[PDB]
Amino acid sequence: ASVYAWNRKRISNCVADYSVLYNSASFSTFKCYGVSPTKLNDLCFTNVYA
Amino acid sequence: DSFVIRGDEVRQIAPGQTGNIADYNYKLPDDFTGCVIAWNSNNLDSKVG
Repeated sequence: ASVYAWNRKRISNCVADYSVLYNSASFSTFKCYGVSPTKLNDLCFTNVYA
Repeated sequence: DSFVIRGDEVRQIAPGQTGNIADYNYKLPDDFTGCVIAWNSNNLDSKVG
């Protein structure tokens, strides 16, 4: 969407590998706050929202 | 130490880094002492094809 109407996807009942993502040539920038990207594969969350 | 890598992967050459170069090719220690020097060599190391 146009950014004033930004999309949200709720994430639940699932797993993922994050480690490939910050290695991927698909992305021009990757950042994190309150978590290290290196640590994401060891963690769990009540929800994520993309 | 010396090697060639793509200019994007130069950010992996630091103490305590991660990603395929830092993980599987060239690991600096977390308490490294020294200098990391890099320069664009597209005019030297690249070849047509």
